[PDB]
Amino acid sequence: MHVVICPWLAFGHLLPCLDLAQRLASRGHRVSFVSTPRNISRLPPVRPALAPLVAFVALPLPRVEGLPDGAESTNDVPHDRPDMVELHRRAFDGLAAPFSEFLGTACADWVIVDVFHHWAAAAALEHKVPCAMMLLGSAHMIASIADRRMSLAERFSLTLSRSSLVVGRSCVEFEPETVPLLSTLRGKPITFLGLMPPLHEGRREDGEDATVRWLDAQPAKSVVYVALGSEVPLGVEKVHELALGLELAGTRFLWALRKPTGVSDADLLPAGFEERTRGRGVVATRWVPQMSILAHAAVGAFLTHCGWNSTIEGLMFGHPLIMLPIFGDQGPNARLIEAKNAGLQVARNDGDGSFDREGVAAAIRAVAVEEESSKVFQAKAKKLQEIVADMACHERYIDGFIQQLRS
Ligand SMILES: C=C1C[C@@]23CC[C@H]4[C@@](C)(CCC[C@@]4(C)C(=O)O[C@@H]4O[C@H](CO)[C@@H](O)[C@H](O)[C@H]4O)[C@@H]2CC[C@]1(O[C@@H]1O[C@H](CO[C@@H]2O[C@H](CO)[C@@H](O)[C@H](O)[C@H]2O)[C@@H](O)[C@H](O)[C@H]1O[C@@H]1O[C@H](CO)[C@@H](O)[C@H](O)[C@H]1O)C3
Ligand SMILES: O=c1ccn([C@@H]2O[C@H](COP(=O)(O)OP(=O)(O)O)[C@@H](O)[C@H]2O)c(=O)[nH]1
Repeated sequence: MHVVICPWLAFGHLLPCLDLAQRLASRGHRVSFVSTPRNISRLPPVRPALAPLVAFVALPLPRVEGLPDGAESTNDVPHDRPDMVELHRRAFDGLAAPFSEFLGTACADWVIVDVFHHWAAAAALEHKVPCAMMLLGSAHMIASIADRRMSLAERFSLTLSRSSLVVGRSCVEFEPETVPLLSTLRGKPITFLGLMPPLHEGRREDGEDATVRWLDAQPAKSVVYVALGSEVPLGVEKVHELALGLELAGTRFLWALRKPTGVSDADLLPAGFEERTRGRGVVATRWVPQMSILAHAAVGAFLTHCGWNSTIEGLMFGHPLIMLPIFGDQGPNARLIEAKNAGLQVARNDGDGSFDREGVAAAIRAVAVEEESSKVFQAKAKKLQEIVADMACHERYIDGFIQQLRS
């Protein structure tokens, strides 16, 4: 088959879509990976053996006054500048005509579109190509969308209405409580393509990255890795509470931190924090090799925002989770793993959802420091790792997904 894949302009979408493209090409399918040029330029390289089977189709983002040239992804357009989020949405929707032109002559068997691709779904209908909508999260999250407790909701609803199939990233082995209960979303069949845990070969990072050389100098399971994915906002006041919570709990840490918009370098972290913690902690204000870090012997707990990629990556390497969900599917993901006893959420105010250094330190202590509770979280995370890291199981689910596309 020729499968056209259209990821949302966000690294939590681009990365698993690139892995799915290579899983399809590995089984002898042709893939057109449709995105914007700077986003494509920032992706890990395709395996040389698959080079002719994964075609990158670069559609330039239209120019929108006030949207920087090159600001193509949610990693570039900050959530703390909602006016720019809106300009990026307008630019994204401007891809409609170039995409429809491409699809007309593509000889596509399937279009697989992401959560806001209402125009790509419209093009699939126009060109009589079946359309699958990606909702590459947990079964628990898909259940939440079915029973929740243009606007974003309208963009999603319209994309779903024009699709024939909804694609989740889980399996009955991981969510036996939920997967058997799900049949349809807006009357469209739900299919699960497994957890699709990533591969080092697919995420080609540097094993000589400064963060990995620092981890090399720390003893086994001694380091709390801290990362909140590629896009969620965390304002400077919240950065300081997270910093001081890490300091007070006293563990070694490696922290991949994105800067809030318009915050000075001198203001980013608490006064003297970097000096006081220099001996036990590293803050990297750049993209880090997360797969190399989570695969590293020095990492024990993972302080995660519970993005679905990070949840799967943490558990595939048997890390218990210290969970700080920010938006979207992160709350449901955090509650799902808490219910599996493999991590604990940082306390949040029942009112404004705020956290402080005491809540951060208490969660770190419970998961990573206190002998008895940390031992149990570690054992429970290892039980989940048995399911998450079963690569043969998740490859069988990809085969099943391809059979669904045929049927
Ligand atoms: C009904 C809904 C289900 C929902 C679940 C999460 C989901 C959706 C966003 C669809 C795409 C996948 C996914 C997993 C996601 O987070 O992707 C993720 O979506 C992100 C964008 O959110 C992307 O960037 C990521 O790449 C992507 O993975 C999905 C659709 C909209 C959602 O609800 C809407 O959440 C907005 C959040 O905004 C977000 O709020 C954040 C603060 O919390 C801001 O930082 C952020 O800029 C803003 O977009 C909020 O501002 C609106 O008020 C609210 O809509 C209102 O909901 C009410 C209750 O259901 C209704 O009664 C109202 O009629 C309805 O208008 C949220
Ligand atoms: O410094 C970073 C930050 C993130 N990631 C990767 O970016 C993805 C983040 O996706 P997730 O669903 O966890 O969160 P999102 O960014 O969508 O909020 C994961 O595959 C991470 O491995 C990375 O490699 N380095």
